[PDB]
Amino acid sequence: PQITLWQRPLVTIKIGGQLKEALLDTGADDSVVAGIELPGRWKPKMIGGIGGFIKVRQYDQILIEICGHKAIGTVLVGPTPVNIIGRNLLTQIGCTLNF
Amino acid sequence: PQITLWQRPLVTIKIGGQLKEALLDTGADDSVVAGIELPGRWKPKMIGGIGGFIKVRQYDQILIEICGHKAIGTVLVGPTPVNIIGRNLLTQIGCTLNF
Ligand SMILES: CC(C)[C@H](NC(=O)[C@H](Cc1ccccc1)C[C@H](O)[C@H](Cc1ccccc1)NC(=O)OC(C)(C)C)c1ncc[nH]1
Repeated sequence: PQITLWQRPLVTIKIGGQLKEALLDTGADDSVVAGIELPGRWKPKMIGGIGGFIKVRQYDQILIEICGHKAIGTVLVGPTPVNIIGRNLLTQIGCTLNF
Repeated sequence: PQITLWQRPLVTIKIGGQLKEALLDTGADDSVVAGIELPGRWKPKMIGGIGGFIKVRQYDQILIEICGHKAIGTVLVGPTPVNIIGRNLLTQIGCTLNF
């Protein structure tokens, strides 16, 4: 759908059987979700934002349903304030920026 | 323009005479630019992403030109890693998220 940006572009995601709300974030290369039990292995990764870096866990091949659209990609789990759906998932659901 | 998100959505800005590139960011409420000299007065405000809060200087009524589209809003000047054009400016240039 066409999302206007007057309010925060929050969407509902279904990941690992858990229902959560997440931000459609064009300034995020990677998607980082906090507080979800995700099974399997992980590699260390450190991602940077404004104010610095945080250490998260890189989980691969995780299925995500972002507003009823299916995608499989990389999900970082760790200390974020808000759940971020970054470009690595936004491309799969065919999300574009228009103006 | 229609921007696909396979590459970072970097766009040209003309702010207070200085030319710079800035990332169109749906996940940013505010706009923050690094390195520019800006006219006038400012209040303190601290803003925070993942990682932490940082101290920025907020100047209101700044004329910024985002890819030939002119807009006036609050620009925060502080040590950011990349320049961010947040939703407060994205709404004025008519930016919408589509899928
Ligand atoms: C992995 C994501 C988290 C990260 N992106 C961000 O942090 C981007 C900007 C950025 C890109 C590249 C380098 C530095 C900063 C900012 C995010 O959109 C964050 C998401 C967020 C919102 C609210 C609370 C906490 C986090 N927004 C944000 O920082 O907004 C403000 C208004 C504070 C500038 C990123 N993109 C590329 C590399 N790292």
